Amino acid sequence: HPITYYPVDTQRLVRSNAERIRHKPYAHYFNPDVAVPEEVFAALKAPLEPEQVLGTSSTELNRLLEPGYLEGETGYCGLPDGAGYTSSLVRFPGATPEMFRWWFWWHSFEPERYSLWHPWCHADIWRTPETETAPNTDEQRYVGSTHHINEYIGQDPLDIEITFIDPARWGFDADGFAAAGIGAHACGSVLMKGSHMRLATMVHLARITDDGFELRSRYWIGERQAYEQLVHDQTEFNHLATFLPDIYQE
Amino acid sequence: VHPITYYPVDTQRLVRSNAERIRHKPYAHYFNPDVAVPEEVFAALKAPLEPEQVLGTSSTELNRLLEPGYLEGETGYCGLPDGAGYTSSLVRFPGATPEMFRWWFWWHSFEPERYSLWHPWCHADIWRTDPETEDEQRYVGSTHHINEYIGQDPLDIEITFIDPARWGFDADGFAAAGIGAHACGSVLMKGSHMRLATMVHLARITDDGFELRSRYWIADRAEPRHDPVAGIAQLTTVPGFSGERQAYEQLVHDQTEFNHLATFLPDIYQEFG
Amino acid sequence: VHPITYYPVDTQRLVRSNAERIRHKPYAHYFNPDVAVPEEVFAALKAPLEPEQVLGTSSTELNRLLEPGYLEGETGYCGLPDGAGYTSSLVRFPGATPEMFRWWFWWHSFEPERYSLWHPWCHADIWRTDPETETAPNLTDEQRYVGSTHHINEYIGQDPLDIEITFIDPARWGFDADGFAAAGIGAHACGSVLMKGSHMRLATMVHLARITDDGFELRSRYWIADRAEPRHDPVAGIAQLTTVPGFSGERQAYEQLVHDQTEFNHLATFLPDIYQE
Amino acid sequence: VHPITYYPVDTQRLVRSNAERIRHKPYAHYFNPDVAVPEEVFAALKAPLEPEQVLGTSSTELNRLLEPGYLEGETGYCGLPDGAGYTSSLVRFPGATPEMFRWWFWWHSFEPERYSLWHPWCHADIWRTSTHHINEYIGQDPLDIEITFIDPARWGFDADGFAAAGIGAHACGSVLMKGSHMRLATMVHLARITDDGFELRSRYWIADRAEPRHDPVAGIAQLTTVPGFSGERQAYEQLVHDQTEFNHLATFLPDIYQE
Ligand SMILES: CC(=O)c1c(O)cc(O)cc1O
Repeated sequence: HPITYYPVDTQRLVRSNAERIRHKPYAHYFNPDVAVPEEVFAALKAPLEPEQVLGTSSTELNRLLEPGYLEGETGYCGLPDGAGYTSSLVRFPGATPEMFRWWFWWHSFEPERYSLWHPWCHADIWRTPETETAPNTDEQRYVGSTHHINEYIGQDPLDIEITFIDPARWGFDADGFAAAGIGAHACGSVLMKGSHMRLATMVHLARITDDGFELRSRYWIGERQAYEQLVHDQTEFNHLATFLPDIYQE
Repeated sequence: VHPITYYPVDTQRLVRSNAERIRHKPYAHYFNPDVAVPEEVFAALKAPLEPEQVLGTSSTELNRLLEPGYLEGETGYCGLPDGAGYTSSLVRFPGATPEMFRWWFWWHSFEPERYSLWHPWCHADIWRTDPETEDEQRYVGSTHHINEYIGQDPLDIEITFIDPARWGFDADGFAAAGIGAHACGSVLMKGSHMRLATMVHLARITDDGFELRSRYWIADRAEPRHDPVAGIAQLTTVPGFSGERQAYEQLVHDQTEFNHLATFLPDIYQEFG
Repeated sequence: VHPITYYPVDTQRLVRSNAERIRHKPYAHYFNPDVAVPEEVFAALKAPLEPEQVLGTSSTELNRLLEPGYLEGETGYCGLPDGAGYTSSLVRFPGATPEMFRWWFWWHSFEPERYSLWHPWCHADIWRTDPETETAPNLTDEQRYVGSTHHINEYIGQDPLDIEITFIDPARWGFDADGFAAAGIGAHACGSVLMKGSHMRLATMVHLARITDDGFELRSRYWIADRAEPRHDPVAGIAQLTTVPGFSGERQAYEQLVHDQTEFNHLATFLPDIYQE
Repeated sequence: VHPITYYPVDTQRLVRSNAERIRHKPYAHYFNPDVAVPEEVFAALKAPLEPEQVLGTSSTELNRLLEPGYLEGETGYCGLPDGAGYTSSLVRFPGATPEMFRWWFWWHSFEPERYSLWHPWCHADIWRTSTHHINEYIGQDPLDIEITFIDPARWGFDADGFAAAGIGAHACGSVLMKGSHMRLATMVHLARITDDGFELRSRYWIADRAEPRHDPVAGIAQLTTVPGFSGERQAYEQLVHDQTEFNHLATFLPDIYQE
């Protein structure tokens, strides 16, 4: 189902994104059409129950390594204090997790590449560039790096910084990833520019499936922010799934 | 289910050693110390079986396990007249298949850490003389050399699995009876070779998955369809040994670890089978 | 709460003989074999206390129990350096008053069947040689057990034990007994637990009932197989229990923890009713 | 956090007598001799502030304490030109509120045992007939002092700006010696609201010439005239004293305020 709500400022951004990407060789992947799968619609209408929230203890994070699904794979809710939580499953048919690793460095070296991923919300990305072409591993081209991002989440533009970390630092059983079909990850702290206020802890796990892979994402963020993040994640990662294999191939 | 409320002091140390050494194993996240037993077996924890409810070891008696439905005393324990003991234990495995049980019974035996997943508190060690052997052929005929707690103290035991036909089971009739897996064998004390148990595990297909029906004849006089082993004493001759108490320990032990296994067997089979 | 999942085989017989014996007693309807322990003590059943969490038996250490709030390791067990053991156990008695506890500690002691109410699985027998004390006029609740010796047969583990408990004035051990009321301590049951015959020390035992808004809380301490009664010399001629072949202070302390949590939580379920009746 | 490594010998005796005195008081539970200092002030313990880091006592200077954020030298000590001393001290009170601090500054004053909780080692006596007549150690020797608290505006603080500046409590006073009336300190305690509770920003002008917005008192010499007296040393003693007793109060103020 096509998205029915486009914040006014993103309506401007999609047009300026379209214009500046015109003559890039990956321009033909730029497509504003965004939609969310019928399977997630209920999650758009009702918050998760506190018995569907995953904790951040070593034990709870490693439950994601279990085959099959946990409760509340896709949804959002407010938490104790004004904190927030977001969960989101997105399927990537015809893709492999290696493509997800490659994507998470490749997009980060040009704002126009970043804009492919969410034409409406992605305004700017920068990194402080030798890493793109340094001789010799996909993970080594973004893990341990900081992505400076300017994007819309909801109506609000944000200026944030994401540093990607070895999942082991959070107590993930990294040695168990391969057996569990987890071929990619992207985990990090989301911090505000300047203030360095923590905004979210974020996990993205790419797990091999029969059809390709599936992306399982968790955000520990207020209640509003978690809802915007749910919409954001479903929108941009479903969008990425429509061209990731083709753009990886090319 | 109700959490276990009693953890012998030595096992409290073992569960921590086990947690430590299993770090960085690919199956580490299946290590979970939380153990419990289902409400439906609580009566069996509180009173022994009656003599009438004890299954014998003749071919006729063993083959009653192939009958549809259930027998008297599917779960319980009691002492037997010669100081021996008896344990029966039914454990449900929703979402699993007998194939998974067959797999588990060889796979776990090649690393102590795998063995520890099954009973985090009580399983200390396992080895076999044929590590080359890495479903039935992969554990039947094999001996598992085990160190584990079944009560307060660590035991060194040797479990050799056999073809159930050797004991008079209608092995041909297993398929028709819904028995898709079996693990039957003798449990001997390391060193003395004294018989700790004749042991039967039968996995019967159910609508939800399968159910494990287990029988143990503790400190018995002889392997089924055999003479007692000449020159080796019955375990009941050991001063201070109680077959009744040991049967109770085995009941608690079986219910604890096989219910534990039921909570992750389908998943770990998917990952590693 | 969570139901007990382990019943030693001899106690499975005992609960049945206890049920039979108590029939036609006036208090028979208080007999209930169902036993359970609170979620909050489960961590204590799974790992020992650290040595820093262990209270000593010096007067200064004992009187720490009068401090408001809690100490480290209110519930737990551990082994001690030279074969001895230690048990602490906190049990809540919602809806009860310390007076009921003083009453209970004499009232149960004059009939084995009353004693069986308390731990249906483990309590086999009790006797005292001053039966007159039960009905003597004008005695306080405390006067009816402090100074008395209870001869007890019970399970604290797999096997029956014959023990003798003599209840003392806590002042004898250096407790600021005159300061109990100010500290909200409304009842006590303290004494030495000795083995029948040998008179070896099985435990130095402290039970303090401290007033709460909900009722009271029972704070218990056991120093298992220790060498002397507090403020007293070791008794000449009698070996420490740790000298017995096969005795484990550590294991005994674990049994005492399970035993205390089981029976005092059980007592909490009916103490206010039986006191009322 | 690091335990104090230095206990003057008289205070070793005093923490004991305090321990005995308080035994059967309702609040005896809050008596704890353990005292420590946060890692962050350790630099302040090893070198004096520079002159540029000293706050003055004019209305504009005092009101700089209302400015958001921090000033130069939030924690430290130094000697001043006329032989006087200066102490600044920031102490965090996580879990607490300014109202608790207000409550404390009158509550403690009516029983010597209550005052004892605050600094177990140095606090010996207090009474009233506000003016607090105190016996305590701020150094090696027992001092008989008289602390009288005033309305901040009398020193020229922007009282109407306190709320907007997060200042939920204050305790400003003159500290005088018993008998001689010599001036030991001009003292300011400001409790500023923070995310985790509040922070106490203290300023002392030690052995100073005059109360703010006052002349010196006629016929009474400045304490800097006493033969063996050093404003510099006293300011260091006051820094240690302030960091010790206020970090200590922080460990039990919310609890004791509840009770
Ligand atoms: C009896 C028991 O504890 C047991 C068992 O029934 C099967 C097995 O493969 C290993 C074991 O240690």
